[PDB]
Amino acid sequence: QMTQSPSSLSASVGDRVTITCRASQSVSSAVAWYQQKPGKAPKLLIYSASSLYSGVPSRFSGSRSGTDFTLTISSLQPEDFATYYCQQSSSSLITFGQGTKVEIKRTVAAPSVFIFPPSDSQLKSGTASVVCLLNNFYPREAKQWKVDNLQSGNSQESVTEQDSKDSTYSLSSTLTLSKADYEKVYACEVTHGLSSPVTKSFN
Amino acid sequence: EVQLVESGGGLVQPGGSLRLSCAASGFTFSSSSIHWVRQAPGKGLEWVASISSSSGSTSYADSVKGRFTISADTSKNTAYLQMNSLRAEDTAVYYCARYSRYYYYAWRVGGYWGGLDYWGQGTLVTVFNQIKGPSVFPLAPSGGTAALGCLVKDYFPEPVTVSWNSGALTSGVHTFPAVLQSSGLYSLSSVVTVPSSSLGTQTYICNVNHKPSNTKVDKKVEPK
Amino acid sequence: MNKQIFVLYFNIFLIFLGIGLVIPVLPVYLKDLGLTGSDLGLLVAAFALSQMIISPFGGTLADKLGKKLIICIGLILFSVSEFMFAVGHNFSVLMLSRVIGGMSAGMVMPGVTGLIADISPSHQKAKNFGYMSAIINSGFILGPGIGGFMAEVSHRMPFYFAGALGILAFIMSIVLIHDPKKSKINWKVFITPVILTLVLSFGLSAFETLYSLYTADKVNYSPKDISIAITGGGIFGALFQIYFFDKFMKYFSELTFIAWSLLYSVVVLILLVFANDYWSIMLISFVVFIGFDMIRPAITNYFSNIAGERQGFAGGLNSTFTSMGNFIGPLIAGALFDVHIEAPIYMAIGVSLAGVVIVLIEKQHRAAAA
Repeated sequence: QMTQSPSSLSASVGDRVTITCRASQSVSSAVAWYQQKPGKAPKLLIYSASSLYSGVPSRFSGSRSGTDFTLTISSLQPEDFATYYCQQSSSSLITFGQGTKVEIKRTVAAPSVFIFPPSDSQLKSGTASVVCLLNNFYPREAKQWKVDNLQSGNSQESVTEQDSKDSTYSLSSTLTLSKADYEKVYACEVTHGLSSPVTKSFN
Repeated sequence: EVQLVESGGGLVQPGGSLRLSCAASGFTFSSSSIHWVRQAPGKGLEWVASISSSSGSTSYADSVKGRFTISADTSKNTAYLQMNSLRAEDTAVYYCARYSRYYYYAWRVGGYWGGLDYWGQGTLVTVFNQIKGPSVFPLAPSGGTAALGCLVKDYFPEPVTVSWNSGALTSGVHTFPAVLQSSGLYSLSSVVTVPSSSLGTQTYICNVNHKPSNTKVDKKVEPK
Repeated sequence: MNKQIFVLYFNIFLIFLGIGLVIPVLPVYLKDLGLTGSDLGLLVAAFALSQMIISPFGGTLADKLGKKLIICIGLILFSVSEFMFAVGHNFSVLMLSRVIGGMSAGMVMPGVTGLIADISPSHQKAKNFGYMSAIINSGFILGPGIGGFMAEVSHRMPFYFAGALGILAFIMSIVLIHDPKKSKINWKVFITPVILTLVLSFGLSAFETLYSLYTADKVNYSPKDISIAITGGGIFGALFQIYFFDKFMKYFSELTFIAWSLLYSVVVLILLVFANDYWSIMLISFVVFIGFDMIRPAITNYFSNIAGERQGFAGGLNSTFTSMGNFIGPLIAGALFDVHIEAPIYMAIGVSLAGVVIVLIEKQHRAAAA
């Protein structure tokens, strides 16, 4: 409900992070800060304090700069990798921030590309779904489906969250086709992490 | 010290009404209010409603005004959110939270600290009721380690659980978040890796549960 | 007297500086110790409750065993509490520190008030009490400023500094306060001043504590604007407390002056409600606290006058009910403020009118008696 910058950032343990929340210009009250980890309720991280008192150095410090607010984490401890929200109150309503996610950095990893043919029951179902998967790669940014040597629009991409103890991602790209189109080789190319794009093919 | 417990969430019809309850206990030296905040799956936090413990004054979001009504009864210190004419964008996890403000007098200066101090566990509310069962297709694995998995398709709504060997195998299992297809139905896949030498040692089973349909299926994954 | 009165003023300044020292560093303590909001509310309540309970007994003991001894013990307690907060890494240690600080305040304030009343010539008491109120306000102002300035190295340095200052004040009081030369019970003369101070505190702390929130939510006041308004109001109030309060005391009586100050306060508060401009709010804020700033020394003087040889007891009663009002005011005010932005000003106007009624009733009773 309020703009937060960045939408998502990655940093290493011990680094200093700043999250900027763009607050309302109709009120000048302070902003509260909340922290949420996956699968659990949000937790109040910083109270909304009096306008006279904001700026005392601390591990989690709130600072008002003009109309914007800033949450600063001086030391990135391992257990404060979560999503951060800013909240502003008014006469009667409450506005939340868009949300900034903080992720843990690590060394660049390569994905284990796999391709899967449609199953027999899938063939009998009347539609063919072919999935290409990338496993255990850290840099989330990864890019295609080729049929007999390039289509777009008819594909679905799902990426997992960061691993709890490994800190890598998994990506699944599913291409769905009708039987007339499917029966008439297949391959998926991944661009990453990798010196050259990796193509996995089947027939 | 204070505890907030949500109840009353579940499957509802796209147009029906549903009542959420927040039971609150505990005392604090603060001015307090009870708020409702929803989180759509994969989305952020959205404030929906609020009511004051003393001199109960309500407040609602613009996107929820008219359809929702918040109330409280102080006999058992309970709050209620009654939502009517539920629409597509009303499927979310709803938390009840306690806004607390503490005061410290010092002349014309002095501190106050306010925020949503305490939160509930949250209750899921799914508005769509076009319930249909899922379809499960195996992924044939056939190096040092291969991968195999389940593909669940055309299920709705989207509470779905995927497990391997009834939860015995919990290493190297990635269940991708559900996605919406062009037909208005959900599809996901779950992939687990296994060393190629272990492919024939033990057959792999895949348990797929769709709670709204009460559909529990087991699919065996074997190499082609 | 100019050396005894100075050390008494320093003691009262130290107490009220220690009161406000904790505001800038409370969230840091909460995060460092992993304390909940219930803990924050308890930490706020403990000091006020301890002062409420201790103040009348502290004043009675000052009357009985001598004021200098009670003041010195209160300074010892102040130093102990400040050091306990400086080194406290547990919630129980922090709560004990707050309790000891409240007890120290309830011992020091009644004793200092009683001693300043005792060592003052009859024609100088009002001036001394106006000076005392100005000193109390200055301590309130300077508390958070020093607390936030000295928290840039550590959030515990302010309390080490405050404990050291308490040690110095105790030594100065032992050396400089003269040892006593030599040496009512009716609960009917104290009813009207305690009711007046309680009602006025309850309604005025409501407006004082929520002033910044109200100005931010009404006219969009940046922190520097709120600082400007607060400093202007404080300057005007101090100027009236130091220079004009005693002149008003010779001309008028205590009750007549209190009634006129309350009527002025009502008028200016009403003018503040109907103001929505930036400069209008600033100009009204500059002068909206003058009558309230002069009511406190007037109530202290009234307590002193109606008492006999129980000046310490009068100081203790004043402390107890002032702190009770100052604690209960903002809690109700914020709840009402959640439903309307003008609620704290309405409470201030209501308690001002009630105080006018109480003062008039007591004046009529006095006239009927004579």
